[PDB]
Amino acid sequence: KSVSVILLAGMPKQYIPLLGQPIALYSFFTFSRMPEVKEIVVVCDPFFRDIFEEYEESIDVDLSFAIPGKERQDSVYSGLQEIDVNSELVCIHDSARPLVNTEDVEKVLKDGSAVGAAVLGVPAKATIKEVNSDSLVVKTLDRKTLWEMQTPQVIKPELLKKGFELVKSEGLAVTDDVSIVEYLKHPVYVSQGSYTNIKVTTPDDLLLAERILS
Amino acid sequence: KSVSVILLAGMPKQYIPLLGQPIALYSFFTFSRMPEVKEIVVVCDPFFRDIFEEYEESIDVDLSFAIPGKERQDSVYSGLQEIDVNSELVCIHDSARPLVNTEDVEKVLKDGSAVGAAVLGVPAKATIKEVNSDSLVVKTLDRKTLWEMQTPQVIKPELLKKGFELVKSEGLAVTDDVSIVEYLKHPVYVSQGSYTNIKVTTPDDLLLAERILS
Ligand SMILES: [K+]
Ligand SMILES: [K+]
Ligand SMILES: [K+]
Ligand SMILES: [K+]
Repeated sequence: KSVSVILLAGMPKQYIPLLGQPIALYSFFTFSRMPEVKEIVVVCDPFFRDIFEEYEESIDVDLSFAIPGKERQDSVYSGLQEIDVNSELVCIHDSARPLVNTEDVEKVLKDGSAVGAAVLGVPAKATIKEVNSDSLVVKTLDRKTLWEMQTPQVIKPELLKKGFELVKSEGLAVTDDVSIVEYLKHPVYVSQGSYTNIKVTTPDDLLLAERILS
Repeated sequence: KSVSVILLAGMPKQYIPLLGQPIALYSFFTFSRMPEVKEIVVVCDPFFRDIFEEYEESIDVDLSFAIPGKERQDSVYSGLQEIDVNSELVCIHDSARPLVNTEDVEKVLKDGSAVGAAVLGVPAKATIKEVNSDSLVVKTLDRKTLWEMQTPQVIKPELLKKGFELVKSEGLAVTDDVSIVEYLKHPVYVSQGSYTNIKVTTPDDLLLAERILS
């Protein structure tokens, strides 16, 4: 249908098995089962293409591949160059987050469609404080006001392309995909997600993934 | 010598054994071994007093007890009423953080002594963003600028007492001990600590504690 997924996956921690399946395939299959998703552009080294290639005939999406870049936004840009010319949303996901819920992907897809840009997030749990160059607390930031960003980050393609034109033209710096949209003064909605949508990096995260998958 | 510790410890997660020792005793012993610490005022239900009471003769501090309160700042206030009348610093610690390093306690003690108030913190790892009442990103907060707060929080007693007088007189709200000091417009130094100084709440944290203790 209308959404193009850019799956970022470029032994690497995202191919470490979780219940004997590479971590990257969990989110991959989650997107493939959703009626809204037309295609998945996978961003990975050609070494690991086989891992996704095996299931092309089963899954109900058109599959594509793109070459990774030196940095995270370079990979997204490479991914972006492959999508259907009529895709209505780009859904950018980090494969190191295997536990993303179908329900939460649906939510951020809807919010992305309504607002133009949206990202899954959860309230920042820890007491965070603003600190200046002299290591002094500037103020305690309001606890309602702070949110941890996860993925997917969902952005209209025209918006993302226009955003990439600005970044390149003025050598601008980027954290995440929605930071690109922030430069445009176009709104970014934070869709409330789940604390379970963790990023798996350490062995303690890997064990955590299993305990949630139970 | 000059520091009074207020240990907050009021089956509760802080008495769950870590390598067969209740989590609360780890930090307790760490403070007891430091020449700067004169006394430890433990804040716990009288049920659990025995857990600390057993080691009174071994440890080189004067031990004290205080009754917990309905909220976290009520317990700190109860703890505060017991300290030596000549203590130069109050070192407030959450017993659910057993892995605090001697070296990091030394650092925050020094910074507390120099500034009047100090707290151990580490750079906030996740991409945090400011979000308004309409769930829209206000701005992406600078990555140098955000820090997670741990404990100890170290405060001069006169400062803390004066801070408690303000909070009570104007029914003011509090997150942490240093937020009390922030109301006073007195500076709070953030002493750079260690990511290992985690708070143990879940079984995955408990497993994490063990893996660091190795
Ligand atoms: K589909
Ligand atoms: K992590
Ligand atoms: K001592
Ligand atoms: K936790």
